[PDB]
Amino acid sequence: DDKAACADGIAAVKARVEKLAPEAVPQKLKRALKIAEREQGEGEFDECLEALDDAKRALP
Amino acid sequence: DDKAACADGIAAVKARVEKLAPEAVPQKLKRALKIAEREQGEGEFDECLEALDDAKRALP
Ligand SMILES: [La+3]
Repeated sequence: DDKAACADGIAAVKARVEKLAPEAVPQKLKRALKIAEREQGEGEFDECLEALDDAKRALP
Repeated sequence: DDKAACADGIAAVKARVEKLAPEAVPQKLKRALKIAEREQGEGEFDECLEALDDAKRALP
């Protein structure tokens, strides 16, 4: 289910970032996380999944 | 261009509604117009076009 994968995917990325130094978290990673959350909040769970890919591609 | 069609499509729907009595404009027509404008504002011009179809399907 896209809704389940979106909620789990957001959790997974946040779990990975919480292990980074807060001053080392790139701005484009935050921005992709917030776009995923926006699309989640709009019920476009497929677009949330696409923004999570950009968030993952932005992890150090 | 989806961006051009989205901006023109919003204009066309508003032009058609401005000829309705304001108390006769259905709520789901306003709601579809605002979703199209939201998606336009997000740069998702293809989704704006899809919401315009729902707006057109909601005209009396
Ligand atoms: La959206």
